[PDB]
Amino acid sequence: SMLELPPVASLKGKSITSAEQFSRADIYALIHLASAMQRKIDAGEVLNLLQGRIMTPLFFEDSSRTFSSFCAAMIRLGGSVVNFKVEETLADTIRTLDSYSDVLVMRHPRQDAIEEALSVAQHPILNAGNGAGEHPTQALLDTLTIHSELGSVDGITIALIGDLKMGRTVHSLLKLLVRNFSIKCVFLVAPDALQMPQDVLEPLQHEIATKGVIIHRTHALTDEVMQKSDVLYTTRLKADITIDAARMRLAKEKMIVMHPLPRNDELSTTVDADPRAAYFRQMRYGMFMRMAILWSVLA
Amino acid sequence: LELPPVASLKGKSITSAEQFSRADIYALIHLASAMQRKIDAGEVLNLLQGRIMTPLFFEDSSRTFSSFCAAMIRLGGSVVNFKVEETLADTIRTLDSYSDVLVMRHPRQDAIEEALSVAQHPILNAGNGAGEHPTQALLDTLTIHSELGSVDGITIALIGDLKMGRTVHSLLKLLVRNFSIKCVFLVAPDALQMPQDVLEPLQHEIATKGVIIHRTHALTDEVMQKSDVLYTTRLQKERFMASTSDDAAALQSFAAKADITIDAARMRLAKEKMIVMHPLPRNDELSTTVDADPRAAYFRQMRYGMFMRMAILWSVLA
Amino acid sequence: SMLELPPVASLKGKSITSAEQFSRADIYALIHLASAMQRKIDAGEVLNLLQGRIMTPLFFEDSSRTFSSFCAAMIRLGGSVVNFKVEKGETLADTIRTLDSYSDVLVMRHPRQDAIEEALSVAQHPILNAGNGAGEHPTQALLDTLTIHSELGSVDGITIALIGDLKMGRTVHSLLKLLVRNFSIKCVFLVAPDALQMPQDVLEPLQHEIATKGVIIHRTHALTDEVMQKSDVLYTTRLQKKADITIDAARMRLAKEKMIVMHPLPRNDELSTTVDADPRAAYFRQMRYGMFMRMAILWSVLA
Ligand SMILES: N[C@@H](CC(=O)O)C(=O)O
Repeated sequence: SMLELPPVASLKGKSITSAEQFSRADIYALIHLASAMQRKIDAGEVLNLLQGRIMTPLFFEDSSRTFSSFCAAMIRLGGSVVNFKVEETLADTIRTLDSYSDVLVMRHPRQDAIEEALSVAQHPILNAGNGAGEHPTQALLDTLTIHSELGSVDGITIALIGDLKMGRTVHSLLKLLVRNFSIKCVFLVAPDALQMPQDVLEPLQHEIATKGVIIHRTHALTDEVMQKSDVLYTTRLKADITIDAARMRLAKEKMIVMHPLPRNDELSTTVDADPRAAYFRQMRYGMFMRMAILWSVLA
Repeated sequence: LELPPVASLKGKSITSAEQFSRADIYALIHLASAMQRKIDAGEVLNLLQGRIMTPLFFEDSSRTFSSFCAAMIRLGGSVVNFKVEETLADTIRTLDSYSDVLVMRHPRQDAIEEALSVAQHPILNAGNGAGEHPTQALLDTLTIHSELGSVDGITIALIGDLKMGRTVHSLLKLLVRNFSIKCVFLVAPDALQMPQDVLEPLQHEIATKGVIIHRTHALTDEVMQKSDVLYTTRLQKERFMASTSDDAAALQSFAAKADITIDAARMRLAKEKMIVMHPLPRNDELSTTVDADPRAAYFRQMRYGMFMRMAILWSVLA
Repeated sequence: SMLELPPVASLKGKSITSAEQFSRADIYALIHLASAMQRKIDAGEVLNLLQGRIMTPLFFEDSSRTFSSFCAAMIRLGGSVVNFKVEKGETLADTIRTLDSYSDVLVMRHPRQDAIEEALSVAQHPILNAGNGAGEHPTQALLDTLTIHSELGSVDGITIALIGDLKMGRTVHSLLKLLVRNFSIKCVFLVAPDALQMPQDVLEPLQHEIATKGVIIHRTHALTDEVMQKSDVLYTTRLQKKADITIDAARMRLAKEKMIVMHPLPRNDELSTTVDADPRAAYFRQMRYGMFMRMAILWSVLA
């Protein structure tokens, strides 16, 4: 194609650990790069941008969808993957990975493992999940999905639904959206015990007030949440937060249902055939955003 | 090119020996052989650069997935691993988001049809319970062709656990439907005999082509003297609930109710021009004493397997 | 290119099972090839030397470090890896024949010492021994020697301590053989209790080399001041899996200014993290030298 693939220069050589490290301009640059990669790959073009570069996982907890998304992205850039399964100190493991790798993709059940990893690593680390902390590449792919499906991120009303306390995806997404866009409204839908934590909401208070972002907490998918949301973004944790075909009769015509996956019965299979079910297409947007990120980091 | 893809396989899932015609089988054979000549001469092929194969192995066999991996790599393709360690449909959709071809192995026989109804890219059935193993039948037939020269006219013994042997299920279908086989010996204890749901759909073609079918429970002198191909198999213990008395009887019958071991002594009765085959892996049914015999084709079979898998992958994805 | 990256011709098509199979010339040829590989990879050059060739690991015991090192090395030569995992009653020989039907090279690690010889009797393609019980680890010995050469500038004339479980340690078995057979080693310290000492079946065959080059060998139970003061290389290993063998910042005050501490890894408390910031701590650099030595080996085997 006549499209080019300029890497996002601000990401060069950088570790990706938080949604906080991206500007609005970084995000759009990554969206447009991901979209151009999508067009080339879908036309059958073979990219050889990262020939001879190695990605290695550091997955102290398992996620085949995550791991495989990253490997596929690296491979479609012409890069290669070396496996390193854990089942020795984290520091020694990291130094070992650094001896042969160009980029590390780390997932860890401890939230602070990223900081320790960063202090010894010589190559960029991409955070693929640090306990209940963040999942910054998921936030970026989630935002690509919103943009590609609805045409706009500014002005949206989004429901964040499920285990908001322990959901690292909703943490990164709220941060990324509120910091960089003019979000109209965020419904935070969860049982009181699993509400969105204060250590996510407080740093955002200034931006929320300045931009006039409306935050409403509920413990249920009310008819209001269903009638006003452009995006229903749901996660694993009962009948009052479930999205099924019956509940979808209240939804706008123009909206999407998203879910980072895996799901349980908070997202019924009765929704899967609805055009508005975006949660499978989300994963494909995932591959392309990850391609954009990797190329930008390693260019 | 030297390597024209088999046009009828373009974009299609490979699930049963029944989907292939005689012409398809010969086109794949000649493509596999052409690939073998190029690979053995040291040529690098770049036909599937940028394409991804991924597993969907719900019973595992790093053994079988690795043979498909090697084929993909020798076509210039790439591999992404997926560990099943969530619904079957959601898993498929996940692999579909990033892959070009899925290679699926599953303990349930009906999981393939479920997969097919949600999958967007081709699925290669690498084994569905005691159902089928279609690519094994293709590579087996390539082996017969390359080693003996002709498939029509052969006398073939299918030996061992024919009840649970997905290999012999696929192979019997592929041979009877597409070739004129002289005689099939079904050599097994009664408890592990070839199932009715394989034999009955083939009854019309068996009759119409005048294929001789004989059941035995032993490698008798007649079987040893007449067979061009002795195709033997492992007892599928994984398919048997050891604790139940039915399954313990089926288990025991392999040694207790049949005389079916191939060793060097038994091979003194074989023809000069024949081959011994086994899909592998094996246990004691096929003695290591046979391995030195020039008629022992079961290692060469795996090499033919690589090239047949390359022929199939290139044809599916071209 | 035969100018920049000439393969070591002696290794063409050959399985690598023991440190004993290499000459001094082979080792320097591998060292110079490994350094040239390093220069190109570090400058960002992409190698296409082994495009279309397949390395298959066959690891009957785990080692993410040894496994990933070989995989990285194959990939950086442009080669490919088939990710076979061990874990129906299939034998070792049949597993080997299976991998052999589609591979160009096998990399085998196994808890039984004799498994390598059984594999070699059936394999048609070269097998690289990545560790055979308490026998040998020949590619570790090679990368260890590259590490010494590169860090200190010379292998001839060094004083080296081999520390830890010398009885069961496959890395120290291969290293001692490779060094004494092919270099004029000044002095070897074998630092271990008698129960875990260097085996007699490693020392006895080196008798001729020890006499002919006048190599000094002393046993100690502990890491004495003398060992610390005279050693150019301190090569340590896990004592189990730790009485008076620990290297820490305090012990290092006794070391020469110019020397290196090495460890094939993983480590327990025999090598304190307090040493990690020292310029003499070469045990992380050692792993990177490993990749490049494995590149020189793979290229030489398969060219
Ligand atoms: N490997 C073949 C035969 C066997 O396992 O015995 C199969 O997967 O069906």
